[PDB]
Amino acid sequence: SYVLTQPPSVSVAPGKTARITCGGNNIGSKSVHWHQQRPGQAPVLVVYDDKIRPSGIPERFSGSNSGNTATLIISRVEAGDEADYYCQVWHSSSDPVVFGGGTKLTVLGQPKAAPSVTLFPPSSEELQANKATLVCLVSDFYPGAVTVAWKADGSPVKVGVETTKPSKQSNNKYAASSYLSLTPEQWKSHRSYSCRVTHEGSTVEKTVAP
Amino acid sequence: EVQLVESGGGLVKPGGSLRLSCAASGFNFSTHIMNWVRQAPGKGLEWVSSISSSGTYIYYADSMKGRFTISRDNPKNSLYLQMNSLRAEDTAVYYCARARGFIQFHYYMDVWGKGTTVAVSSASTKGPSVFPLAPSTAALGCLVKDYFPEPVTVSWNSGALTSGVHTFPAVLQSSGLYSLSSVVTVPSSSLGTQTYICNVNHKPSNTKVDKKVEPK
Amino acid sequence: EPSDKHIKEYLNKIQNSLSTEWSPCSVTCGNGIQVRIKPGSANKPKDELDYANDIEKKICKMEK
Repeated sequence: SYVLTQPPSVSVAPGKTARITCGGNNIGSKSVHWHQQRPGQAPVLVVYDDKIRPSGIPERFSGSNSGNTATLIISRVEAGDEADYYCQVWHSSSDPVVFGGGTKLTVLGQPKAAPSVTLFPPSSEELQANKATLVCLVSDFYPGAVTVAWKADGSPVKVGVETTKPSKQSNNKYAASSYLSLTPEQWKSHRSYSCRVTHEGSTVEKTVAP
Repeated sequence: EVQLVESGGGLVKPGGSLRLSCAASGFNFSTHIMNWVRQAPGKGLEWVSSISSSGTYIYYADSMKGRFTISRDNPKNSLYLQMNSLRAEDTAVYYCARARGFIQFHYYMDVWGKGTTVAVSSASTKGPSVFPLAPSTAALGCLVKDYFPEPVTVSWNSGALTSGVHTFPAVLQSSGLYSLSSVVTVPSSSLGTQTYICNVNHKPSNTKVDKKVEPK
Repeated sequence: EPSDKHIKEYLNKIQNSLSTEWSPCSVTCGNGIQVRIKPGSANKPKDELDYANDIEKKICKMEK
């Protein structure tokens, strides 16, 4: 029941210091180890026993531990340091391996990119099959985080929505998809339906109608 | 190098079983603590089990005792994880890992494999329903709806159309089925003169579909 | 004197070398620790040693 607390996300610009905190009750009295999980690859131990680098880890990786807060410090951070970092301790005989929730470190190694949005209405085929799906496609955005809302006429539609996580494209920008499922009755009952995609505090709206 | 290669993952039903294997190379396997750690999708690392050199000391995470059994074969340089009575929540990548130190009071994991993928789902195998997404430079595509399991392939004009094609990753629906879309961007001049067909193939169900995409 | 944490981390640092013979002092200056496997427990594989019943520790005073 011992809990290790990490911030879900830290972004940092290249060359600057990335700092990842790990909070726990009396964590200073425990040895802290840090594992790096670069996307797709095997996790790598970057620091163990609070502050010791295994052979092969660059010297820009350092750790601290005192009181209730341990920290992983990555100086002169590089795009390749972009990863999910987990702190970890031994709590007890019956709780020998406890992980933090992980911090996703984003290294902001490219400029911002505002999303392109394509919205498709239900096909006639699908309507004849008695289903209705609206498709909102979102591409070429950076950083890789968007939110997607749907509207009918003018009101929020908070049911029947399925949205993918952002995924990195071949050009290293990101894409996402959102699907709104309706009755073919609903589709015809409303004047219009809208996809609203929000990225960095600005919003794109696309609208379709029967 | 030290090498840890996991195998034996796959897709099973709730109540199903799997046996994972990890083939170790590059170190004195007989002397080291070995471990399994999993990561469920969009969740964090979660330790599964540890086993000492001689197999004498074995620990499990509370949520997994009884259903998972760890074991090793030092002459074969191999670690095993027997998973029985699998639950949807056991869907994760399972990593094999070596540790240094003392299993009873101070050890740490220092080398990890790349993982093997375990999926546990109630969904039944099913080929996709495909529908055209009509252009209303213009965009058009194909909705590949409600298939299981992954993957599906999508090509345009039997492969003759490669430029401006973007097939999006699939959404996993609460139903347990996948849907995805593929869109191609073409000139408004050609629409009417030119035919556009997406070729969808779902090998788990032997479903091949060619849908023509026309405007209204 | 070093805490349990720091003795355990020292044992971790010198696991390859740990013997029935007393270890070096864990420090150059000040007060450190020395460790050894209990001579009775030398048959056990290292990764399985119990901290209380199989390892022995003693303080080592050094120059301040």
